[PDB]
Amino acid sequence: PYRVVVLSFELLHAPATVCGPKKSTNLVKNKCVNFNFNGLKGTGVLTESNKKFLPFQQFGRDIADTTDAVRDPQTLEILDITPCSFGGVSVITPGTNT
Amino acid sequence: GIYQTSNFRVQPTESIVRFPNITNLCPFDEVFNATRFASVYAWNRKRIS
Amino acid sequence: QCVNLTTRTQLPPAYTNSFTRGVYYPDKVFRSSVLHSTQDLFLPFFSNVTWFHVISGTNGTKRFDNPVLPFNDGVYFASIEKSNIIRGWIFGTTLDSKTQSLLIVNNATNVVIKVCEFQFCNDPFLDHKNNKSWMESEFRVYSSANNCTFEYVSQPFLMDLEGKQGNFKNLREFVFKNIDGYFKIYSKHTPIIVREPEDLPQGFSALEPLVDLPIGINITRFQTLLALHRSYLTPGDSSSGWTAGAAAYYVGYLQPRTFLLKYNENGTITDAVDCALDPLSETKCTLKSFTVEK
Ligand SMILES: *[C@@H]1O[C@H](CO)[C@@H](O)[C@H](O)[C@H]1NC(C)=O
Ligand SMILES: *[C@@H]1O[C@H](CO)[C@@H](O)[C@H](O)[C@H]1NC(C)=O
Ligand SMILES: *[C@@H]1O[C@H](CO)[C@@H](O)[C@H](O)[C@H]1NC(C)=O
Repeated sequence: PYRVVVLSFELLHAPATVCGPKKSTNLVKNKCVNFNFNGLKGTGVLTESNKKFLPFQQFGRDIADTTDAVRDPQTLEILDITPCSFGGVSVITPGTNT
Repeated sequence: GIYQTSNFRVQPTESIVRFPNITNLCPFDEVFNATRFASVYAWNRKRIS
Repeated sequence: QCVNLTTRTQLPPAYTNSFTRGVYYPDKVFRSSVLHSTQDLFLPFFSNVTWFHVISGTNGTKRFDNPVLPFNDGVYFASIEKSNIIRGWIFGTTLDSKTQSLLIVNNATNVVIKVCEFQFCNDPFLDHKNNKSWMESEFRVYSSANNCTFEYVSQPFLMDLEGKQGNFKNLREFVFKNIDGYFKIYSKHTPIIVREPEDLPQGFSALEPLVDLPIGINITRFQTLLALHRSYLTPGDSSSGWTAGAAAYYVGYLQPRTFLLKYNENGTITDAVDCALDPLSETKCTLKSFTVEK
């Protein structure tokens, strides 16, 4: 005799049941990094955030409807996010013939 | 003179993903570490959620 | 026991206008001192909502009101009490132990969310004796428990811990939405101290999100479950002998509407204005401000 079990998982995905994200990763700060806090992927630089959320708040938003702060799902601390540094270049020349 | 000609940015190098722990899990030990097993005709039908 | 108790007072519904209640945080985003216009489900300002009551001032054994109600798109329930007479809810479509029903029962140790189906009586409720060993000796909520696949347990929503009979320092407001197979419940328990027992308080509040359920079943009808403290105020028999206490609760409704809300420095809601009530309100909504010049 052999002890056997048959697993039968249904479909149609209307009653989302089990799933799993797992595979948490590490954290870094003050560098240009990609972040996937809760599937709201972005890129930028992390820092602290003195402002206080409400207990049920998850991630903030500023004027013009952009992400500005996110609470980490692990440590439950509201960090602040800033977009990556960038800019424009101007070239000053005194004359090719000179 | 002056000539606006170029645009620069700083690109990342690494990625980080986070999730709210694994506090709740699916108890499956009772299936494999079952005290006694079900008969051939008829069976236990355990619904997982 | 389905009791079917006598002295059933069937009365016309008292009407009370909806005085600037029915606002809730639409989502989980955070803001800081901004103005936002949102189109969503809300209770329209100044609408006549239904008033129900169970009171023993004149009729200790005759004032009970537990009829069925329609759940079209959502309700704004409010209750003013001090001894927690209102204790449960029930939903579903047929309620004949054939369709799933939500028995949100507060309990005392732990709130229980149940999807299971039951054959409820014509007048289901709960009663608990006046004895020192207080306990719901009457589990008259139903008599049959057939089938289901999901249950949930959590810490029971807190009480004010003000168990007196004077000015009702217990006021609890709830909103129940059912969209996208998600049953979402917002609530807030405002204690206050003193208020004239005319109608719902005249002021402003907010409704923090509390719970979500992914159960996803269609809902068309519901009602409330009152657990009674059957006491010796009318001593003797139980089925006919009891007290109606003093409890009042208001039931409203939800409609799709556009609102303008403002946030404070730390992100809480202070006041809001609808976009369909008055021409001045329409002007405020369109101009996107709370002030206007000549
Ligand atoms: C995650 O688990 C760790 C384990 O020590 C704990 O310190 C942390 O507070 C937990 N965070 C959450 C959000 O559950
Ligand atoms: C109320 O709490 C007790 C304590 O655990 C529990 O045994 C009981 O099942 C709860 N009531 C219901 C209806 O589940
Ligand atoms: C906002 O909340 C902070 C703390 O969270 C407090 O210091 C501040 O006084 C509050 N301001 C208002 C207007 O509520």
